[PDB]
Amino acid sequence: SLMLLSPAQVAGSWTFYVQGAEQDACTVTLKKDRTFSAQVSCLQAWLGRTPTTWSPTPDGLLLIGKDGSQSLFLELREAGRYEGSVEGSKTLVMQRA
Amino acid sequence: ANGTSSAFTQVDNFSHFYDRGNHLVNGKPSFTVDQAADQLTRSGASWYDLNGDGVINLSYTFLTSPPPGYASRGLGTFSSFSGLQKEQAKLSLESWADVAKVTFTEGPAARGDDGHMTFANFSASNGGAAFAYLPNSSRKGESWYLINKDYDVNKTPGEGNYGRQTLTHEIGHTLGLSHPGDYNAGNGNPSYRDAVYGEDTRAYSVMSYWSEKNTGQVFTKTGEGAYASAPLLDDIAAVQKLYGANMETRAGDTVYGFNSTADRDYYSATSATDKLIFSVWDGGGNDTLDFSGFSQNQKINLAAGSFSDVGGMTGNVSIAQGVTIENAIGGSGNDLLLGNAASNILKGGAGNDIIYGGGGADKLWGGSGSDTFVYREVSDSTPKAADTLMDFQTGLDKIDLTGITHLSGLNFVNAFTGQAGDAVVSYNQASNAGSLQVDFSGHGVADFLITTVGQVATYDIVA
Ligand SMILES: [Ca+2]
Ligand SMILES: [Ca+2]
Ligand SMILES: [Ca+2]
Ligand SMILES: [Ca+2]
Ligand SMILES: [Ca+2]
Ligand SMILES: [Ca+2]
Ligand SMILES: [Ca+2]
Ligand SMILES: [Ca+2]
Ligand SMILES: [Zn+2]
Repeated sequence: SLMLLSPAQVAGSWTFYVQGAEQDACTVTLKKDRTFSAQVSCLQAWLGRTPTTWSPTPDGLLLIGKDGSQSLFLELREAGRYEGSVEGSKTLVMQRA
Repeated sequence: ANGTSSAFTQVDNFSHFYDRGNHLVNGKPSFTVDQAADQLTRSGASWYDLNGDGVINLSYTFLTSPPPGYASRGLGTFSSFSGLQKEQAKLSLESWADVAKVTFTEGPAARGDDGHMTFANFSASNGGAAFAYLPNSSRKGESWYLINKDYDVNKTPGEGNYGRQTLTHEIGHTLGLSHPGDYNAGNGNPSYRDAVYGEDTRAYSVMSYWSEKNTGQVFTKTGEGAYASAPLLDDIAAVQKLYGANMETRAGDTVYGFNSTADRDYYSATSATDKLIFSVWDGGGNDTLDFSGFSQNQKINLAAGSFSDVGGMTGNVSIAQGVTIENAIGGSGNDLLLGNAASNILKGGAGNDIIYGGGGADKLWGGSGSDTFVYREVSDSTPKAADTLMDFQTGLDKIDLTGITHLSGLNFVNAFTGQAGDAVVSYNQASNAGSLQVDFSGHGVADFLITTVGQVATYDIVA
């Protein structure tokens, strides 16, 4: 069984970017109450809709839209790094700042 | 869907949406239920019916003190199960005993036993939140659960959460199930990308490491996801392959969902906010999936082995292989209700619903709103085994036969003329009963009959 990370353990500053476009990074704060800082608007360009909450899973992390249900999943690849697919088959990287 | 109505295509899309086998899912082989059950049992480990009575009868103890040689194992500080851990573990054990011919009775190892199980906590992990041993091991029956001051998930198990699923999962190991792939927490960085088959996710088995979202299922509601507390579709098939199906469970008339008579926390819903994730095992009787309390659009399939989108989630409810569920109740959303080969009572409720009774004589209630009753084969509703549309509202509801006619229409006549597609519409005022008879084969007599409570008109029929 995978160890599920608590919101307190995931919280902090995270950098998002798409591979092949490393120069267009977003830095966003994930708060212990599972919300984002205002900079989460930066993800709008890749995701279309902006997430409003996040939820850890044992194997990754969900960014959940404003209706409380629609989601983008990212799989935990290594400590402090999640990866998911955006814009077709592009690779979105979420790494500790 | 070629040459048919949108409403038929909606039914047909949904009935095929979760199809398994003989194709690729996420770049991996699609496994059927039976294939996944094979993979979940690939170790070949089992308990055996040592006392020869047709059943695996097992004892279990919550450890009160470290067992002899505990320090040898290097597990850190030992812990007895808390009251909450015991209660939730009893519920997890029950949900396995429900589906397969294995019994769990708390107590010490005794001469009648086919085996003995142990439950306790440890404090030092090399990566895993819990672990257990297969029933062919020397430590058969043992499962252990991690608790230290950086991991408290296992201190707070409850319905729908990961602590409770972990109990179900590790108990699954003690019964002879493996992870669906050769991976283990703490060994490298495993990924769904390297899974053996597409359906290795938490939508199909509590033994999977991988999020259901990988296969598209939405288990998130009101800002957070949930985890099945009880064995899922492939788990049920696997443990039944090992020890046999428990046909005694819920063998009378059972309601699942709202107004549940199942007496299980994971089968019970009591508000529109509930996050239901379950796979129905049922031994007999006339049974109902009651999802009336939800306002979200739902898609309900009564086919054995099939998945449903319930409560605003997708792919979160299923019926286990070998279970016949007879009735379904939609909610106030715009729903899809799909029957099976048995006589079904389908109730759409409020909203504009699409109903498919399938084989046999079904009693179909559209409810309020504009509902569509979908027909795919002539055998769906024959003169000797005919649907009754129990609340048909002419001028509002629709009867859709385009799965049969492929939009070649009907020839409405006073009396059959010997041609395929001749249709006779009648109304009997004393019974307030409409009749639609069709001669689809063209033999001069009806081979198709739908009875309606309330008049039915030619302009109520889509064909
Ligand atoms: Ca026995
Ligand atoms: Ca029953
Ligand atoms: Ca039944
Ligand atoms: Ca409805
Ligand atoms: Ca039926
Ligand atoms: Ca309705
Ligand atoms: Ca209606
Ligand atoms: Ca029917
Ligand atoms: Zn495991």
